[PDB]
Amino acid sequence: MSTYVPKPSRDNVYRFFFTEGVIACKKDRMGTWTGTLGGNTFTVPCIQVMQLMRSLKSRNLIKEQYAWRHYYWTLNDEGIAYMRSYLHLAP
Amino acid sequence: EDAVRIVIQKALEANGLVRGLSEVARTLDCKTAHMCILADDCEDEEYKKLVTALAKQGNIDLINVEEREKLAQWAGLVRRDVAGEVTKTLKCSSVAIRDFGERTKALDYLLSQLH
Amino acid sequence: GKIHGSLARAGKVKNQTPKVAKQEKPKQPRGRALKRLKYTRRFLSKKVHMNKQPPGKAG
Amino acid sequence: PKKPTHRHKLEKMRALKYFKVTENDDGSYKVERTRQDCPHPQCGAGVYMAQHKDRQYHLT
Amino acid sequence: LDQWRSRQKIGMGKGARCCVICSNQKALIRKYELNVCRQCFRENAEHIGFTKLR
Amino acid sequence: GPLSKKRMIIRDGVFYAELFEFLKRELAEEGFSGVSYHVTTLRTEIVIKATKTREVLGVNGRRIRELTACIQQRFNYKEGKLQLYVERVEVRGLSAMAQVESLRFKLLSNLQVRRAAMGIIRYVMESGAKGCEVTVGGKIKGQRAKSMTFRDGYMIKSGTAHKSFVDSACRHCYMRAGCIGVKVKIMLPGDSTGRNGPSEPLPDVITVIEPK
RNA sequence: GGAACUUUACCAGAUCCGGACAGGAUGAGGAUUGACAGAUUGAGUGUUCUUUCUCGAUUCCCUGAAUGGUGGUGCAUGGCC
Ligand SMILES: [Mg+2]
Ligand SMILES: [Mg+2]
Repeated sequence: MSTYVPKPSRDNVYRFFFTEGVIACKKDRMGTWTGTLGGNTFTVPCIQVMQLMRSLKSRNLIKEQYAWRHYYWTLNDEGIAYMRSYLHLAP
Repeated sequence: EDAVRIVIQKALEANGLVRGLSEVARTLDCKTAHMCILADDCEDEEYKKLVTALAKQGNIDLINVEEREKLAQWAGLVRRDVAGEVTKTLKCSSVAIRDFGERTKALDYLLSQLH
Repeated sequence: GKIHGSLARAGKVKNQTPKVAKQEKPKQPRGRALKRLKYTRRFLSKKVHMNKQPPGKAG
Repeated sequence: PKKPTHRHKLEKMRALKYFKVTENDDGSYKVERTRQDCPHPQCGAGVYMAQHKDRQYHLT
Repeated sequence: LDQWRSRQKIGMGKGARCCVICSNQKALIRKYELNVCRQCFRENAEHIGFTKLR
Repeated sequence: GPLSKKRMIIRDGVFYAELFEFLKRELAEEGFSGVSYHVTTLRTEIVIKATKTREVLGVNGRRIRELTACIQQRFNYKEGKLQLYVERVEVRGLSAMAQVESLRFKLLSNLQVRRAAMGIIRYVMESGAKGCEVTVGGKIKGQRAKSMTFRDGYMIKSGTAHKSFVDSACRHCYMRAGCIGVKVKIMLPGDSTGRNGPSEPLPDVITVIEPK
């Protein structure tokens, strides 16, 4: 699809990624990604989750390891402190 | 104008702010935005005040502040350094809110404000 | 053919060398004070590699 | 034979899309609109149609 | 325009299939619906459980 | 509907094969040494074997917490279904998978190739191993690649019994000039309980017993 | 390696960025996304030109870079054979 990520998706992915701490996303560039805030209703495409995390890792906020066909991204100590400012939360 | 500063950074926390020409002009036609602010000074389109029509016709609250450039310096719509101050400021003339709230919005009901 | 060099190819590499210029580099001391500069670095400031190079494409 | 342009979006010069006359607003009227919506496809709230020789536009 | 991967949307062919370890679509083992590439399987036969007895 | 028993042994093998690759990449500098997973109702166990249990666990379990939910979000487990543990290897000198990852770091920290490899074999053979063999292959000396092997003790290689007695692991070392591969083979001594090594003796050792 | 498309690496064209992140000039008084009808086109392909609405900071324009490649070198290598 498009790596042009809409703003209601980006904060919705970041709401999951601060809560669970990790996102595992398949390398399939025609398939979706599904995450859960209780409702399991994201249906974000996998093309956009790669673009969101490639912007994060270039700002050295996440730690990326890649298995067979899945990414695994984790927040850092600077990354959690950065993610709290975007979601405007108390420490 | 200083109590307007606190109520809009509570608005950018969630969710939910509309800024500018804008679809703010569209949501006041829908009357969905609960409260707005805009320029008091005259600018482009002679300060046409269609927002002053679209608020009161839709029974929406309206607040005027004189400085239309550097309207929301707290909201950070202008470039940062991040060492020093902000650079040359864009318009950000009219701001429509449908948001929280809960701290100084009780103070925003003073001066018998449009109701 | 058998021969691949010619008298017409004289000075081929020296003409196409990219012609870098030397940099500014203020003068070192001369004479007895240069021996003082040699001695202080190789003895007073502690195999001993006199020209160790930073890592390149060999590792 | 000739390279195409790689179109950028045109600026509307201080108006994306616009309302109607009598900006005095002396407690009698809301301002009228200058196009329609034809709703539920898909939103219809702030969706305003194009002129395009007065035809139509999104979509909805 | 989103004609973008319209041939890869329909999934009938040798391009729709893929090595699940090694991301290649050449010479994959589809017996027992295994879907691992030929070369990327011999590295992983012991962890799947296959051992060469004979 | 259910898959056949032939179709479920496949997906249970590809589960363990993928789980093994993820933890081999993550926990390389934590001294990772294997997985065993136990599945039942109400919970799926995963026990991780390591040499550095203060590091594969976080400060409050932070590292295994992230490492838990990476397995949960991938394999679509639900809350309560997936629990992970860390056990440590008791010896560290009989685990060929741990020693090769350390030998990977001895080269990547720009130490000498032969000094690093004999540091393994001294540490492996003092830890009760019957034998060890380290092979470093790559551009060791210069432009053209060499191969060196370093050896001590016993080493069984031709049997099919060497799967029971010899522990092996091969990793890659990404040098600045190229790629070096290291191999570490350790012949397991003893441990009739199966702590590290088989119960039965070697297939050709007869060991006649003495009469009373 | 029993290739109709895909596979695919080749040839004639056409899109898309999947050029992250920095630094600098446009920027909410709009950075930009997308598209109906026509013309363009192999294409009821908005690729583009006309037309005007949508998207609402995700982008775009320069500079520095980086990531992709079934590009090269198996006579720089690892691994396997
Ligand atoms: Mg089948
Ligand atoms: Mg624990």
